[PDB]
Parts: sequence; C-alpha cells; structure tokens
Amino acid sequence: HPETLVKVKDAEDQLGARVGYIELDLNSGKILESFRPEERFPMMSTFKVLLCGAVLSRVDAGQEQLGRRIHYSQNDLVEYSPVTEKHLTDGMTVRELCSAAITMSDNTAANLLLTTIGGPKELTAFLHNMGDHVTRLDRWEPELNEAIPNDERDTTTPAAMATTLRKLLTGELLTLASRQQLIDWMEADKVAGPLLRSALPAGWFIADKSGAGERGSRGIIAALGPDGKPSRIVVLYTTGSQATMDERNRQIAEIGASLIKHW
Repeated sequence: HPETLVKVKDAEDQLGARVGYIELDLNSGKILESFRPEERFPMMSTFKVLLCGAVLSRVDAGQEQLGRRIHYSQNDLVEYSPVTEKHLTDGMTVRELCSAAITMSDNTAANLLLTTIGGPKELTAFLHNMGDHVTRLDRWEPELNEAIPNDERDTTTPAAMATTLRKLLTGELLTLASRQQLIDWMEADKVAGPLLRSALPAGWFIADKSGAGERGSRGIIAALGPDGKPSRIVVLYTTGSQATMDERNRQIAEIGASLIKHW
C-alpha cells in the first residue's frame, strides 16, 4: 500500500539512510509493495534463519540429526551468547542450537551451526543451489555485522531475501516437518519485540527474525497474517544511519503499523 511506501520513504529521510522493503503474498508470490528491492543490505542476524534452513535440508537428507549433540569450549564463545554460554558442560543439540540462534540471536550458536554445514561459503552454495544467486555469506559472528559501506560481503537484497524465505517456509525445498520447525523457531522469536510485533493486533500470527549490525544497520524478515495464520512475507532492512537502536526500532514499528492498518 502507498501509505506503507510513504512510511518507508519517510523512514529513509529521517534516519538519513537507505531503507529496503518488500511485501510479498505468501501464497501467490506476488509483490504487494516494494522499495529498493534490488539493492544490497547487510543481513546481520537475519542470516540465522537461512542458516537453519540449510541445517534442516541436511536433516532431511540424513546428513544431520536434530538431536545430535555438540560440545564446545569457552574459547568458542563470541560476543552475545546468552544460551550457549550456559551449556559449556553438557553441550547442545543441533535443534537447541537453532533455537538459540533464531529465538535469542545467539552468535556462538550460529558459529557452531555454520561449522556443521561447512562455513559461510557453504551457506552461500546452499542458497545458490536453491535459486538465490544474490545472497551471500562471507564471514562469521561477529565480523559479518561490519556493514562497511558498499561492501558486498554478508548481504542480501530485499527481493532475494523475500524470495528465499518464501521458498524455505512454503516451497518444495524442505520437508513439511522441517518447514514447520523453521517457522516454529521464528514464531518463538524473543528479541524482536519492539519491531513488527509491536504493531500486531491480538490473534495475528507472526514468525520473524530481526537483526542489527554496525553503522546503523537494522532489519527484520517476517511471515505474518491475521487470524493466527500467516499470509504475507515482509523483508525490511536499513544501513548507514547514525540513529540510536531505539529510533531504528520505532521506525520499523511505525512501518509495521501502516502495513497492518492497510492490510
């Protein structure tokens, strides 16, 4: 809706930074709104959803088991590891690591999971072989959050990310069970509170994953909808701003309010 597009434009002026945006019908794949759809933005922790899609594909193929337990050392722990830092002794299952990565944003979780699939280059190969030749992952946590201006490393485009999420959640790539688990992790997101969630009416479904990085980068990917079922995917990024995290959150939430209002 135009009003939504206005909010996105207004967000771009106010933050003084590029904002990318895509609305997408989940069923039909039709783009409902767009803004800078073919420009690149840092993915930040929104990559963690793609990462666990890759993991789930290995699960389907029998190269991985969700209950397989991984131990690690205190050295392995990188900045912001709220869940993995609690299990140095017992270790964590692959499923637990993906829950930590997606619901809580756990960075060491993401690194251990990257190790399981072969690293950033192999995540990119996975994305490539599912028809996303745009999105690329190059580094690990925390360095993938660097957001150097015009750096192509660790980026996606709104339209590539919207496309890839719709294929992961509803496409033929993963088994029904693995696509249910992936959206189940996203529905259980605990660190995306002040963003799109803040705009939802009671009884609306939302599965999402947010992200934040250096130089004002912020973002969220989401499959949400009225009456407890999702029906649309929204991808929203921004990088370059000098704004506080609080103002970036409020801008996203304001954009969320128009999307809802004009659903």
